[PDB]
Amino acid sequence: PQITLWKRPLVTIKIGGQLKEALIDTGADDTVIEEMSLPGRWKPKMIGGIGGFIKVRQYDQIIIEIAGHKAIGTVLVGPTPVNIIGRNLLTQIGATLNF
Amino acid sequence: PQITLWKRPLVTIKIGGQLKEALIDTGADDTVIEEMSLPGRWKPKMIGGIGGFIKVRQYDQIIIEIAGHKAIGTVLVGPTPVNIIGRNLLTQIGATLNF
Ligand SMILES: CC(C)(C)NC(=O)[C@@H]1CN(Cc2cccnc2)CCN1C[C@@H](O)C[C@@H](Cc1ccccc1)C(=O)N[C@H]1c2ccccc2C[C@H]1O
Repeated sequence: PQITLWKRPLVTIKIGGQLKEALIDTGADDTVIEEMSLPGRWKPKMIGGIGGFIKVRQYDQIIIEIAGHKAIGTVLVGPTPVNIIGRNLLTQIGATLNF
Repeated sequence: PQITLWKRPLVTIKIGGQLKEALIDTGADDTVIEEMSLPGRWKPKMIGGIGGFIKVRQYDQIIIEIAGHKAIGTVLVGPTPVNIIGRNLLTQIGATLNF
C-alpha cells in the first residue's frame, strides 16, 4: 500500500489481543503505545519527545500486526496521546519513504 | 529517492540560504527548525508532542529546499531537539509512505 501525508498516516494495529489505531512515524526511533495492561516482565525507561521526557514501561519481543504485516520487537507503554509505530518496527514491515 | 528506515531519515535542507540537516518525520504535523535567524515576519505559536509543549516562532510562506525538492510553506523556529520536516512540507514535495 501507499499512504499519502495530507492527514495523519493512521493504520489499524493488533497488539496484546486488541485492535488499535496507530500513527506511522518515521521520526520516531521507538514504538510507543497508549497505556494498556500487557503481560509479563518489563523494564523502566524514559524517552524524549519534542517537549521533554516521559516515563514508559519497556516490553521486549512483543508481536504487533501493522496493517496486516507482523513485526516483533520492543514496545514502550505509557501515557502517550497517540499510538506511535516507530522505525524499530517499520523496518520489519518493509516501509519506505518515497519522493 | 526511496528511503529505508534502518537509520534516522536525515536529509539536507536549505532555509534562509543556509544548509542544515533535518529529520523526515511523518508523525509531525508541522515543520520545526532549531533556533536561527530567518528573514520574514513571524508570530508566536505553541506546538506539542511527547513530553509537552514548546514555544516557537511561526514564519509563513518560507522557501525551503528539502533533499533538492522545493517547498514554500510554514516553518516554525524554536527549541526543538532536532530539525523536523513534517507533513505540511512533505506533502509539497510529494512524499508518500509505502509498504
Ligand atoms: C519515540 C518518540 C515517540 C518519543 N519520539 C519522538 O517523539 C520524536 C522525538 N524527536 C526529538 C528527539 C528527542 C530526544 C532525542 N532524540 C530526538 C523528534 C521527533 N519525534 C517524533 C514525532 O513524530 C512524534 C510526534 C508524536 C505526536 C503525534 C501527534 C500528536 C502528539 C504527539 C510529535 O511530536 N508530533 C508533533 C509535532 C512535531 C513537530 C512539529 C509539530 C508537531 C505537532 C505534533 O504532530
